[PDB]
Amino acid sequence: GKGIKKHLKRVNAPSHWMLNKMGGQYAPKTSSGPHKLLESIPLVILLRNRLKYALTFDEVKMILIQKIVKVDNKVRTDCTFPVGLMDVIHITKSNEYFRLLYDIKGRFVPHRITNEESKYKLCKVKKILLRKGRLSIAVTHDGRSIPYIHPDVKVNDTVRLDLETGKVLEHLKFQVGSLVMVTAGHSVGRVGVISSIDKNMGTYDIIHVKDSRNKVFATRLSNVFVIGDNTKPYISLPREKGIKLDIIEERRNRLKA
Amino acid sequence: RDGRHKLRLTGGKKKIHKKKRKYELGRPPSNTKLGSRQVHVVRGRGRNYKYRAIKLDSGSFSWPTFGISKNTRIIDVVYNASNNELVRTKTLVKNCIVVIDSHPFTTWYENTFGTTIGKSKNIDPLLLEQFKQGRVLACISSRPGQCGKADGYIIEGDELLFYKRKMDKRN
Amino acid sequence: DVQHERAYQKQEGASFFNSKRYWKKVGLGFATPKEAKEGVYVDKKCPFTGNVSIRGRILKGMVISNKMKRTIIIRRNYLHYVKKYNRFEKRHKNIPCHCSPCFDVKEGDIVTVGQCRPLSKTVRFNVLHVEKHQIFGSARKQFVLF
RNA sequence: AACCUGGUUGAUCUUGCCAGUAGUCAUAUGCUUGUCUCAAAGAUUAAGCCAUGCAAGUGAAAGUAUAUAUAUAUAUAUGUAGAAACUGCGAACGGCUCAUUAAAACAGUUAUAGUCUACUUGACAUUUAUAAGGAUAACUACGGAAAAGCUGUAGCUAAUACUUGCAUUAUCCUUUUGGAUAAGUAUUUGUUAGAAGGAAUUAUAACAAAGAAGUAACACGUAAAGUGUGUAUCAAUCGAGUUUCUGACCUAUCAGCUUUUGAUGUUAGGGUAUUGGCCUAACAUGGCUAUGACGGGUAACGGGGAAUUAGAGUUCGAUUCCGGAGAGGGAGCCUGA
RNA sequence: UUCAAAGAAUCAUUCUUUUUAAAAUCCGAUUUUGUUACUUUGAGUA
RNA sequence: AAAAACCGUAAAUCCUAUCUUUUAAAGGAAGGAGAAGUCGUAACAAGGUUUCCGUAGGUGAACCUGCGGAAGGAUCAU
RNA sequence: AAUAGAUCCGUAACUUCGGGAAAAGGAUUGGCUCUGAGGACAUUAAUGUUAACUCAGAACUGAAACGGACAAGGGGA
Repeated sequence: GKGIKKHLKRVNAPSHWMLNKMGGQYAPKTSSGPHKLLESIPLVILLRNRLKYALTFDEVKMILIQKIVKVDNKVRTDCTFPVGLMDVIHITKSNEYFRLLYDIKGRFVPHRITNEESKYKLCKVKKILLRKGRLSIAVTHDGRSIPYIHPDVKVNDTVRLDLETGKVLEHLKFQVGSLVMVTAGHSVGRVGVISSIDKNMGTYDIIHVKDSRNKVFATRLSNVFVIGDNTKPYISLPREKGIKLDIIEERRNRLKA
Repeated sequence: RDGRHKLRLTGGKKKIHKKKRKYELGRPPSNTKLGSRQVHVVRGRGRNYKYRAIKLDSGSFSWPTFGISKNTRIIDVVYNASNNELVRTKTLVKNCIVVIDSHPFTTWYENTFGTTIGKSKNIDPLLLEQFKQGRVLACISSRPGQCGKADGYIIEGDELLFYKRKMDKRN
Repeated sequence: DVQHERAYQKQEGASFFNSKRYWKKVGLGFATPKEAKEGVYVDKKCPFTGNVSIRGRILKGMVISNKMKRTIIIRRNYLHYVKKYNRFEKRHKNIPCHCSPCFDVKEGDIVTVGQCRPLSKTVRFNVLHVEKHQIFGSARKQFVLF
C-alpha cells in the first residue's frame, strides 16, 4: 500500500532541529497536532537536545510519564508532541516557565519567562469562519478555534489568549506601526515595525519591515506574527531581541571577549 | 479505470507502467428503473456511503413558480436527452423527463390558495390543462445513482414548450 | 433562438420566478464583456456566466484555430535559452482554451486566458479578453514576443 | 599548474592522426603488505532459481476472566496477578531492487473556487433508566483426515463485539421580571436573500421537501472536581489523488500521424472522493507535426548530486536523501481512513 | 523622436546633489504619465 | 448459502499478419593480410602515346579508344 | 468434397504503377418489437397534409440458427 509515512530520516528532518548526522538513522516524527511539523519541534528534542534534561528517548519518556511538563498549562504526555511557534511550557518539578520563540538565526529556543507572563500567550488568527447562527470563530496559528471573537478582529490580526480560561484579552492589528516577528523566511526571527504593505492581486502579498537599526527587509505576508504596537512587544524576547547582525560584524563582537 | 490507456493529445500511444490503482476505481453504472423502492449501499473512499438506487416509484417534486416541494409518485418516464434507450427501458437519470401524479399539487393549491408568502402567481394554462388531466410533466434534478432517491421539479414555460414539442411538424 | 441543439442550458443561478440573466465579475482586473452581460446565449463553461472560476495563472497567446465549437487553440511563442552556446532558440507550444460566445475570435488575434478547472481532456484555460490583430500569412508562422 | 613530448623525411616546415602523460566516491585483476583511524561491498550478467532459520506485533489505572494462583479482619469484602480466547490498534510504516518508463516519471513553479484524509489537537450536538435484548469465542464431551496456521456436532457464558432505548433550549412583547412562540448534524432537491476572497452558485440566513449518522445502557481515580475509550460536525495537523507553466539522451536509411476500436470538441447523463472521453448516447470534424509529430534505440528510473575542470565544457548518477515503480509474469478482489 | 547647466566633499582630478516641455493632483507650491525582452534587487528556497 | 444468467474487468491459450534481433546454406562476388609465385609495364622524367575528369564502348591484366572538359603541363611569352 | 451471396474489416511478393485483388485471411447474417436518417405539397420566422424502399443502431427471442431450400470462387509457393 501507499498510506501515510511514519518515519523521519535524520538528514530529512528540519534543519533547525539541529540533529547531528551520525546520531542514528531516524528522527522523531512529530505527532499531528497544533502545529505543522516544519514550524515546530517535538518536545522530545525540546528537553533532550535543548534543555539536556534527558539523554535518551527513554529518558524523555521517563520525564513525560509523570504529569510534570505542561504545554499551554495543560499536561502533555506524547513523546513527539509538536510544541509550536510560540507558547508556554511549564515544568512543575523544577518550577520553570519557557516560551518557545525564534532566535535571529531561525531556530527554536525556550526563553525563560516569569510566572506572571506564562499566562499570556499570543495567537495569530489565520481564518475567520462564521457558522450557524452568525457565530464567528477565529482559527489561529496554534490550530486553535476561538468562538465569539470581537468583530473588529481581522484575518491577519493577533489576539492575546489567557491559558487558564481560553479567552481573548485584547487584540492587535497590522498597521504600519505594529511590530512583528518573522517566522519562516530568510529573515526568520527578526523583529521589526512593518514599513509598508504591498498587496498584489492574486499572488503573495509582500510586506517591508523596518528593523530597530533602520534596516529594511521584505517578507511574505503569511510569514509574520504581530507581537505588539509601536510602544513595545507584548511578550518578552530572547537576548538578541530579534536584532540580526551582519556576519562581518558578528565576528568582531565574538572576538572581543 | 480512469486517467491512462488513452492516446496523447498528439495521437501518440503512451507506454503504460504503474498498474491500476484503487483510487481510480470506476464502479459499474446503476440503471435505475422505476419500481418498488430498493437501494443498495456503496462504500466509497473514506468510508463515505453512496446510496445506489435500483428502483424508485416516488420522490420529492417541486413546483418552482411557488417554490413548494411535495412528495408524489412517478408514473412514467417519457424523454431523456441522452440515449433514447433510457426512456424505452424506463431508467431514471438526472435530467430525465417523467410524468408524475399532480393530485398532491392540486390539493395543496386548493387548500392554501382556495379555489381550484409571495402568493397570487396567476399560474399558466398549459400546466393547468395537464393538472386537469391529472398527470404532469417533470424533470428529475437529483442523481438516483448517487443520492439514492429520484427527485425533481415540474417543468413550465418555455422549457415545457420545448420538451412538449420535442416529444410530440411532429409525430 | 437561444438554444438549437438538444438542450437549453438552465444557466444555474439565473433565477426565473422571484428574484428581486446571470453574470459574474471574474476579477483580476478583467472587465466582464457587455456581450456576456446582456446577450442571450448560455454557456456552462463561460467564465462570466457559467460555473467555472478563473484561478491559477494568466497567459497571453495567439489564436491559431477557432474551427471547433466554443474552444480555440492558442499558440504561445517564447525563447528558450541554450546555456552552452549562450544564445536562444525559438520555441512554441499550443494550449487549448475555451472561448465563450461573448467573444468574437479570429485566427491571428491575441487573447489572454485564465486557468480554470479541467473542462475536457485537454482544456484548462478560458479566454478573458480579446483584442483584434490583423495577420498576414498562416497564424502558426507568426512569432509574437508574448 | 590555463603545460606538452616520441613517431611520416636524406634533411625541413605543415596538416593529421597513433603513442606517450595525469586524474577517476571506476570496476576487475596481478604481485606485495608491519600499525591505527575511517568503511564501499551480488547494481552491471540472470526483476534468474531458491533448502533452512529469522524479518509485526501489541495489555504495569483504565473493554471482556469462577482456566488458575496468591494475600489481608473474619464462608464473607477487598485485592494482586493471570495461560487461552473474543474485542481494539497496527501490520498500507519500514526494508529491498531498478525490470518497466522518452513530455511518461522527476524537478522547480502553481491550483484544488474540482477532492479524500485514521491517529493526534481545538472547538463542541439535532426529529426498565437505582440501566434493556440474544449469540458467540475461549472451555467441556464425541470426532474425521497420510498431512496443513483444516476443522463438524452438542452445551453454556461475557464484553468499549452485535443490537435497542430514558428532558431541554432558543425567540416576542409590556420594559431584574410574567405570560406568549418555535424546535434534524452532515448530505440531496426546488425557490430566495447574501463577514471573507481575486473572482462565489462563498460563509451564513429564510421558505418547501427528503434525511444518514449521532448526542455515553462503557471502564479507572486527581485537588491538602480528574482520566481513559467512543461519538455528529467544523477547524487544525499527518498526508494523498488529480492539476498549471517550464525543463531530457541518440536516431529522418522514422514525414506525416490520430480518427470504425475516443481521436479533438459540444450537449446530456453515468461513474468517481472530486474535475475530466474517465465511460455512454447524440452531434460536429477536429487535434499534433521539419520549433521533428508519429515511430525506432537506450547496455535509460528521475532529481539532490559525482568525476574532470583556468573559463567554457565532456562524461557519469543501480547505490545514504526525495519522488516513482515492482514483489516470478499478468489480471481480479476483500478488509480497511 | 529629451539635450545640459549649476552646487559640497578624496587628489591637481575624481565623486555627491537640484531643475529643464505638456496632460490630470493639491491655494505660488504640493506628483503619475506604453508592452516585452534584457538588466538590478528581493521573496520562496530540504 | 450453493447454483445459474447478463453487462463489465479480464488472465491465459491458439490461429493469422507484421515488425525486431540472431542465425544455417550449394553457389556467386568483394576487401584485407601473407609468401622470393606467374604475366605484362599502366603511373612517377615529354615515364617513352603528357596526365587527369565526366561519359560510352572494347580488351587477360594493368588498360585502350571516341566526345566534351581541366592544368594539378611539358606553354604565364610577337 | 471443400466457401462460394451480401455487408464490414484486412490484404503480401512482384509490377509495364494500370494491376496483382474476390490476393491471403477474419467477423456478421433469422424472426420480432422499436429508434434514427434520407422528400414533396401553404399560410400570414412560425403551424398542417402526404410517398417511396434504402441504410444505420438497440432490445427481446430460439436445441447457437439464420446467403437455412435455390443460387453460389478453393486458395497459396
